[PDB]
Amino acid sequence: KEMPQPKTFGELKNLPLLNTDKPVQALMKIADELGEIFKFEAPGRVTRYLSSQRLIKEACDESRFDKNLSQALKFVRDFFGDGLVTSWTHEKNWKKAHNILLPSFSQQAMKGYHAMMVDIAVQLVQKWERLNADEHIEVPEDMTRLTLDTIGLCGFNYRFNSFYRDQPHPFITSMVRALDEAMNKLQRANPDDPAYDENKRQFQEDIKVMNDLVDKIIADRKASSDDLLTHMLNGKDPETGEPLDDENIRYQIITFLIAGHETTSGLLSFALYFLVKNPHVLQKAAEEAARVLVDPVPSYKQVKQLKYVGMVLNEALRLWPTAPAFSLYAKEDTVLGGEYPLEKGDELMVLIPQLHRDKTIWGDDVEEFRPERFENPSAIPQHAFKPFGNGQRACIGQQFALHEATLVLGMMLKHFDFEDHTNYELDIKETLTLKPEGFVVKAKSKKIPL
Ligand code: HEM
Ligand SMILES: COc1ccc2nc(SCc3ncc(C)c(OC)c3C)[nH]c2c1
Repeated sequence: KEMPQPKTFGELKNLPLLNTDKPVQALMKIADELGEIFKFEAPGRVTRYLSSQRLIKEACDESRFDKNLSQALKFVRDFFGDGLVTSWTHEKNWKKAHNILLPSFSQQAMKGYHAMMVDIAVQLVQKWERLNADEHIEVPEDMTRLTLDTIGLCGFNYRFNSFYRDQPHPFITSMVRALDEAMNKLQRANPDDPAYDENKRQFQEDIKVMNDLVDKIIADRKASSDDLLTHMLNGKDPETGEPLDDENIRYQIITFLIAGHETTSGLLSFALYFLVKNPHVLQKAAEEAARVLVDPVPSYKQVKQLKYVGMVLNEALRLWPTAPAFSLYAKEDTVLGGEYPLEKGDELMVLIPQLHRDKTIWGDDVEEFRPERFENPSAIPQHAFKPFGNGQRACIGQQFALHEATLVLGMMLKHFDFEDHTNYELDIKETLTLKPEGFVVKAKSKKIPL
């Protein structure tokens, strides 16, 4: 078959279609019009957008396709380096860091992180317990305070103290602006035009703010734990026996500070959004939290018991996966779906929110929020649900994210009743990652002691 392709702009091919603040949402509307696969061309490059489980299940065969750096990831690599997110599977520092840092996500490590996650969660709850009755909550802003602080503490034994700040933390502000710039660069035909000189200076300034904080964290540890930073500094790869060098360490710290909170803030924000928009689901979730979290602070085992909360989080990741794309390349010539021949090196993009709206998998109710879809993972076809990527390049933090989000959402639902007081209209801000923008609620304390 000849694959469909959205509208073109002469020598610019499809590139001007990314001239939007909301490119993933634009691509989804394209996929709506064109179907399970379309070509996307730009000067000097081509990729193919996949949206069906039918095709994506083939793309997830690691014998045929390896992780690719998308254009977006290539631009992020300017500050993520060859850390785990942005390294090719075949670069020595991928498997070496993977082997050295994977012990930081063992169940043993997770049990040990639990107390420090509670420390941040309690801070969130006390903030909300302390608001006057006229006040409201800025949801993605507070979920970023929580999630940044959690990775800072658990990962690095470092306190960002975001709840002691009325503006976002400076690290956040620079992070957002760096991700924004990377996103905006996707549409630039002439990236070296002098009209982009200020963007470039701004980008280098934001990358410096981030690296200055890495330096503080590294200096704090040298002056001072068994955590992610301990493994980075002292850990030895069993295969090669070497430790990470200093350059890679720095890339890994910035990688983990960003990738280990931004998307979890998004998830928590979407989940609360869907709960306030779906009162019967909120009741059921709140019923579980009340039944399970019987102690003044949750235990590790209790968070593991919050099954339905877990399902709410998975359903929120189904509709709005917060890292909404990943990319693959063909390891050899191969044919996709019996219909689309690919050559070695051809690029694919998995459009995750559109995969997760495949009516052949989920049914016709795909836009509805129904956590019960997730009651039994065996009843879901292979590769239908991919918010955490695929295979040996899958998200290393998945359990850390989901434990944190399940603990915090559980406490939220135990401690407060929530009101969508403004009848908020979903507005999804894109910074490569996805988050509701301007989402606000009021929270009425149930007055249960902490
Ligand atoms: C809901 C939250 C999260 C989502 C939706 C998310 C999603 C993803 C996805 C889609 C990938 C694959 C990227 C690709 O194939 O190019 C990825 C990889 C990665 N994630 Fe996550 N993630 C989350 C949370 C976390 C957290 C909390 C951490 C750290 C504690 C983390 C660390 C990483 C790392 C290091 C990789 C690269 C792994 C490798 O290739 O070796 N993520 N994640
Ligand atoms: C058109 O090209 C695009 C557009 C938006 C996109 N958003 C993404 S999200 C890709 C991604 N995945 C995983 C992690 C861990 C990560 O760092 C937090 C990022 C940026 N990729 C895109 C590619």
